[PDB]
Amino acid sequence: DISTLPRVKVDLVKPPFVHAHDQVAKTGPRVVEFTMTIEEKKLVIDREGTEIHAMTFNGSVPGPLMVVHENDYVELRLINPDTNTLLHNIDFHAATGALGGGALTQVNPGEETTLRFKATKPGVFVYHCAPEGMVPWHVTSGMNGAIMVLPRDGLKDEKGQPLTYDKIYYVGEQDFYVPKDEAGNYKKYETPGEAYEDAVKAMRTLTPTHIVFNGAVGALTGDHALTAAVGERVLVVHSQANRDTRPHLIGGHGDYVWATGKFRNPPDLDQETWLIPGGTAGAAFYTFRQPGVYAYVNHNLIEAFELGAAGHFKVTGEWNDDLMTSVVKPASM
Amino acid sequence: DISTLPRVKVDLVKPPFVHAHDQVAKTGPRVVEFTMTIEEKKLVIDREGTEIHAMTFNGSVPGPLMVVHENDYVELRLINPDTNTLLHNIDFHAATGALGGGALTQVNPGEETTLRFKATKPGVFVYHCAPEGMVPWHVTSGMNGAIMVLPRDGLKDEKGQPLTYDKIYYVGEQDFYVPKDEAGNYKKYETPGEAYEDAVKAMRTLTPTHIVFNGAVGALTGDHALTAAVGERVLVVHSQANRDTRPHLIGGHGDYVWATGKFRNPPDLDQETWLIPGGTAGAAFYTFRQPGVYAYVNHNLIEAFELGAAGHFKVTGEWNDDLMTSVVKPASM
Amino acid sequence: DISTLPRVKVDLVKPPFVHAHDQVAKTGPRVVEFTMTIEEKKLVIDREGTEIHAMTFNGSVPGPLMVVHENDYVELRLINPDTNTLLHNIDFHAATGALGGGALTQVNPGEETTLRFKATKPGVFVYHCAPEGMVPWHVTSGMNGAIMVLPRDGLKDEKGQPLTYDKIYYVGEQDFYVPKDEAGNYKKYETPGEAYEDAVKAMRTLTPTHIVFNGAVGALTGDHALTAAVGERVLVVHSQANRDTRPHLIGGHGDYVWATGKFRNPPDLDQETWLIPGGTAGAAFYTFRQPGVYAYVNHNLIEAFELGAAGHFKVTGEWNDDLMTSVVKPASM
Ligand SMILES: O=N[O-]
Ligand SMILES: O=N[O-]
Ligand SMILES: O=N[O-]
Ligand SMILES: [Cu+2]
Ligand SMILES: [Cu+2]
Ligand SMILES: [Cu+2]
Ligand SMILES: [Cu+2]
Ligand SMILES: [Cu+2]
Ligand SMILES: [Cu+2]
Repeated sequence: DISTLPRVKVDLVKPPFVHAHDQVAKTGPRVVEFTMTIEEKKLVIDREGTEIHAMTFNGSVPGPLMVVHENDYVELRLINPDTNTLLHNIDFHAATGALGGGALTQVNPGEETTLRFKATKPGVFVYHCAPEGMVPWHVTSGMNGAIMVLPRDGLKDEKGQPLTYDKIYYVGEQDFYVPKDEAGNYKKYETPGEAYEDAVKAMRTLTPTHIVFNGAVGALTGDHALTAAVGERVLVVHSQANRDTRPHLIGGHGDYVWATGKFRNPPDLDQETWLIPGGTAGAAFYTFRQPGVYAYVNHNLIEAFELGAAGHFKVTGEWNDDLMTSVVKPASM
Repeated sequence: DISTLPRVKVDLVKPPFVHAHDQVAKTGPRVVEFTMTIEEKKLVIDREGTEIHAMTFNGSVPGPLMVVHENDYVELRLINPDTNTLLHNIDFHAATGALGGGALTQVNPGEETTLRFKATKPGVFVYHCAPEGMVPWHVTSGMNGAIMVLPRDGLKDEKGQPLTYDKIYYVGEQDFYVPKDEAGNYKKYETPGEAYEDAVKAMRTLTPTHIVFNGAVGALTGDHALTAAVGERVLVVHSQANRDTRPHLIGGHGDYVWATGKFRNPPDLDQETWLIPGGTAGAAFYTFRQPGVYAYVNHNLIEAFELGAAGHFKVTGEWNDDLMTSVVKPASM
Repeated sequence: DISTLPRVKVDLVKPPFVHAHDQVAKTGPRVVEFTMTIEEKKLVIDREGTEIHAMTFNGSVPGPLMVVHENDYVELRLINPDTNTLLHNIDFHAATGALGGGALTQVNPGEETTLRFKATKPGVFVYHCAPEGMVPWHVTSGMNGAIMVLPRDGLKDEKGQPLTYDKIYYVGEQDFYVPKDEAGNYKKYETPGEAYEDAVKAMRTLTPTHIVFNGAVGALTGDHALTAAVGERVLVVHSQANRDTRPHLIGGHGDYVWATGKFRNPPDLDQETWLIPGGTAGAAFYTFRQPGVYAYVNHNLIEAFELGAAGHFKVTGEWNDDLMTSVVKPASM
């Protein structure tokens, strides 16, 4: 009887950070309450100043990472303020029935809804908006995020021993399809209805104009670089709601990787690069062994370094010359 | 001595249905006899009325699913009627030697051939036409299907316990490359030889114009939606002979998935989405838990909802409010 | 203390051949010394005579396969002769720290450097040039190879029993992006700086003009076809530093496949086709069972047979009619 269960209210945080949680469940099953407010907003996505009309959960691209345990109930209050112009909904890949919730959560501007589902399968999962007839337009406008459903006894390695992270980040990767004119310059639009046919035409090229982490070129760099210390265990959750990606930590590895995100399966070990299919979340566990700057990319390097799918880690600590050293520094002889 | 084995004649059915078979082999090894007749035919592939010259096994795109057991012999009589114009052949990814049979099955119009091979490896496998010098043109004209080679003791889970399906469907996914003029409209052609250079040019874009299930936009919808009941175990075999896909059951999961189709490997559990590489068949097992309409898609949602890679299930039964419920229906407050 | 270890000098060979090594380590850990000389050179990559300015390690596309054992130290002397025009460096996906070595190996023309790293994880791994701000341009000019790090006790199957190859080949697959004019013809350039913006524009299409094995259309065919005998065990290492591929042995299988290349994981069995993500090396083990010609392809068949990603094996020995036979040869009746 769900009314006899504890309720716990979660207050979400902006990606790539993740709201506080316990790896190992410290209670029995709970109804875990979340609220998200849909926000249609202009976003500048590149260094050139290209501005799109983003469709967001909670103001961000991606939407925030939600975290529960297996056989908790997720109860989401989804708000679509009357400041928005479009109908929206939500499909959880973690959920069972009604198109993952999309059939039950259609909210016009000025409406709200509350959906509850049981998180019966452990893993990281995509969630995304999916309004009938307009699904890829919403998703590729940034209206997607992820949910992690931890096993109640936390993560385990390929032999059944615990894997405990010290830090977790969520990297949402977004393919955008900004319409172009015949000369190649990005077009802009005065209403969503006036944009729609050209959005469809741009999507049908299957060629993104931009592929970004955390909503913009360079978002996870500089003052917003990811951080870690030597010897810290870091879980990077990575989602792509629409298109394949191939994550890679430049200078590191995925020590344990669930490339298709589902924790009942043993992880793949020692990965250089892995394939997260479009429509999937994956998760990589790494223990840092060297300080300095790392890049974290989609290893189609064009997608990374020309189209935006690249972020950085700044790692503190001592350098290990046993693991790597310059024997003879670059010089002319 | 193969002449001392039983022979069994199979009569194929049109996808997405699958001819009758036993999961667990009820006989010893057999020579399993199949006949397919090649048919070149016009097909309308979209809602707009776009008509292509399809190249088919047995009249359908995809070709029918053939089913045998491990260490049976497949004996295929391949007929190319003199009503056809082209040379064709067949390559089984399940077979060993002679380019999978393609070197031994070259049939001009008005010829036939009979190939026999031993099905030594269990799995779902692509079969496709592959005439030297014209391979992607035949494949991307729809001239491909799949063959399932069941283990003699049926399917097993990741712990070695039986998995038995109640229903099986075969979803063939086809990338088409309909040539376009400079303005973007589809071109048509008076002979295959007059089409060939423009077919090659369209293919070399690597950008399909259409990506469809069972030969056409909307083929697995309406009166041809897939069906199941709550609690039924369903195996969906999915092939893509030329290009990657990423299947997803909207509202469900792949409870057990052989993403690259080979049953000696333990399945992946609880998948949201999985990657079937171009040139591969995969298979997903699911137990339905909720009634209603599901969509089954390639989760590049552009490929799904703009280019055609989407079908539906209609599922009967009782709704489980424990698994999902609307707590507060969409309303303004 | 690394100075107390044996040093062993390796003399590399041109792909697809692989320098001599022991599967099972016949010594303790060693410092394994390699030297590579960077060569910028013109290469003709297709049958039409299309000439690009390639950027190579040791004169070849791909660069040579390096082979060590787990917990050996790789010591690479990288030479950039003053006959070259560009700055280059090297990133090993096998290494830990400093962007895989790229931060420590920046060599202008007329410089050299020596990098040492510990090969702490067993697998096949990409190595590639990666100069800050110019990474995909160098990689997609051919400046990439692979390194195999064998377990000290050699390869093992999914049950822990030895897998020993008789022969090994390295197939480097290269996506090129030759700039095109408005009419579709390839452009040429008088200096690297004059080429750069058009190289970036061509890359941003995400549509390769050519996809080749061993540096050119048809490179692994004819007098340079791969060879084997019936009953020989063959390991094919396959890399793709920038873009996904889907290898397939036409007429065979991958009996044991590490699709993402890391030997601590059990291999996938009986694969028809597998996905090697861009930025990864994979490895397939097969025992040949039939003589004759095989094709080895990227099973996007357009990429294979139109864009160049296809090679051949010539296999000697006796034909097995139990495994495959023509029962009735193609004829009219
Ligand atoms: O290894 N850096 O792509
Ligand atoms: O979850 N529907 O793409
Ligand atoms: O099976 N040949 O693509
Ligand atoms: Cu929306
Ligand atoms: Cu979805
Ligand atoms: Cu054909
Ligand atoms: Cu094939
Ligand atoms: Cu370089
Ligand atoms: Cu790299």
